[PDB]
Amino acid sequence: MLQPKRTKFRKMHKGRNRGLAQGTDVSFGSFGLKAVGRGRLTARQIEAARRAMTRAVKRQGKIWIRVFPDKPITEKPLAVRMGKGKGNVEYWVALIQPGKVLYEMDGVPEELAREAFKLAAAKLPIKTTFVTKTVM
Amino acid sequence: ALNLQDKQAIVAEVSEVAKGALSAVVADSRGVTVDKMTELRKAGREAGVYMRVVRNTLLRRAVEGTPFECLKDAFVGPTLIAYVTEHPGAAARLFKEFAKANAKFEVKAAAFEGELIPASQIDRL
Amino acid sequence: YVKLQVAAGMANPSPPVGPALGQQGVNIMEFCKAFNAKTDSIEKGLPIPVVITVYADRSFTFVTKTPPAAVLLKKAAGIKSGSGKPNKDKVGKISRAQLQEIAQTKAADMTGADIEAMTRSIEGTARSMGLVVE
Amino acid sequence: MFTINAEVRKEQGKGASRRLRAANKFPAIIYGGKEAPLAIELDHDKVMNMQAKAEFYSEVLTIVVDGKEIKVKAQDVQRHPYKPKLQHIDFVRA
Amino acid sequence: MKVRASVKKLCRNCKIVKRDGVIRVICSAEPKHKQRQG
RNA sequence: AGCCAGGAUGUUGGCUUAGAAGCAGCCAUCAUUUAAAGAAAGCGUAAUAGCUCACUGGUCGAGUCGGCCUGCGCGGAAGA
Ligand SMILES: [Mg+2]
Ligand SMILES: [Mg+2]
Ligand SMILES: [Mg+2]
Ligand SMILES: [Mg+2]
Ligand SMILES: [Mg+2]
Ligand SMILES: [Zn+2]
Repeated sequence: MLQPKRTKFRKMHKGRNRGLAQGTDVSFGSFGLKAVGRGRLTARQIEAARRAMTRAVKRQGKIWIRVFPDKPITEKPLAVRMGKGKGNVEYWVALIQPGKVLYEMDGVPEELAREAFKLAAAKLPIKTTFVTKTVM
Repeated sequence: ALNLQDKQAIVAEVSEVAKGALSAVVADSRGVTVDKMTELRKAGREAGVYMRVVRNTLLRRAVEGTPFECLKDAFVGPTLIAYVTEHPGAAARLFKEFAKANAKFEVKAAAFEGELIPASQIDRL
Repeated sequence: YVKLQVAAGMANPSPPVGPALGQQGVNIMEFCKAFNAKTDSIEKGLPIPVVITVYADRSFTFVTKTPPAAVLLKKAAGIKSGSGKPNKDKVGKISRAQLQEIAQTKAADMTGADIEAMTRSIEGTARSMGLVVE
Repeated sequence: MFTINAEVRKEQGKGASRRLRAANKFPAIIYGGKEAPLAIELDHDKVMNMQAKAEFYSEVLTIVVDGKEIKVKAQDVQRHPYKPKLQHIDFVRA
Repeated sequence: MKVRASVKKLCRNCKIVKRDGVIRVICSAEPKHKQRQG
């Protein structure tokens, strides 16, 4: 499962997730899964979806994952008052804004890829689409 | 299915074996297995004959290429064509013994001399 | 109207012959001994297809065909088993003289126009069991 | 040979462009060579079906503006982030 | 009659028909394939 | 779209298995006659047979097929 090996800082500001994405284009494979919706992906989710589309191709071709879950998220446990310090880091997320390209792939027919990214998409919280690489 | 270019190529093929074939009989092929018809392709290749199942509005434009123009009314209903390119006859004898032995189909109206010979009178050929 | 592939000088086992041709109303031992007396001329270790033509009166006429392209390229490539993975693994070589011999046997059995047609179909059963044409 | 039809734009900037895009056109520019750069608009649909063919990128096109043909080549394209649409195009006089 | 929010054609013989403002799947082949949305 | 006809040969392709014969699995997946017929899409047999499908010819006689972008709706939707 994805997670930064070592970070400068342990915990992080909530932030706001705004604007549009960079890397909206297919820079590697022939096909892509683009994020139309807007939100956080947990590491776990990235894992599931990758495993699904890997299943689909019967371990053929090649896959890239263009998003990494670098932002730490925190939670206080149950029966806990406010304050008394910042919550511990439960999991990681990646912040996704509409237009980003999470998954790339090639070495497979169009049809098969449509189906793979579909079955991977089912495991994702954000509304997603299928893009094809364009020259220029 | 067939592209417009395909059908063009085939009007050309059947027209090219048309201008070059002495006798041409048109028949019903219906109700017959690929076994008995592979048998009329063996007795067809052995008798010097050209055996084909071709579309009817395609055979109107292939027959418009003369002098088979009197067969265009034998093109309503299933259509198989025997062109004897080498020899005349040997089609009209083989189709009637095929149609009497199988007890299927017809052998309806044929073409020789530029003329249509009716169902009972292809006993000429 | 049933079709069998039965070893050359052999007949009347229970699992291969008795049930499959005998539940159709056909004599088992008349077929057995008339087919082993007709096919006693087929080489030892060649299954020969026999087409059993059965009638409403239970007396039959059979057309014994020639040993298969598969089994005739089994004996003419010298082999026993063809490839368990055809054209991946090549288990023997049949020269084009043996493709024309097996397609003259199969000229007695085929739909081919010329010996070219039948030798190209036995070419196909030569590539289907993995046997090289040399 | 692709033929694009275009009018010069009378305004510029974010407002003009967003209105232009609402109205199903989009802005483009033609620069390069000796002359001054020309700000034009295009019909979105037309050009979206033309750039649908890779030839569009590697070929010399003809843009008719005010009856006047400029011969150009496709230089660069901004696309809308998640939609199948064209935000803007650079043409260099060819 | 499986009853759920996601209904499909689970073979070639399945048919999508909307009765009384309800989406349905009727099969010729397979009684297991009859579906109601809801 | 629907109705009539065919959907064949080598062949039961090899391997394997008690049997694999299109249709347990593994592999090749060629060629013939062909209008058309995949070493067969599903059901079937102990394995076969058998019933359809892909595909074609006949009939019919003018539109038809599924993607895109969107507007407004449908289901999803159970509480004192
Ligand atoms: Mg940034
Ligand atoms: Mg403003
Ligand atoms: Mg029709
Ligand atoms: Mg509702
Ligand atoms: Mg309720
Ligand atoms: Zn069904």
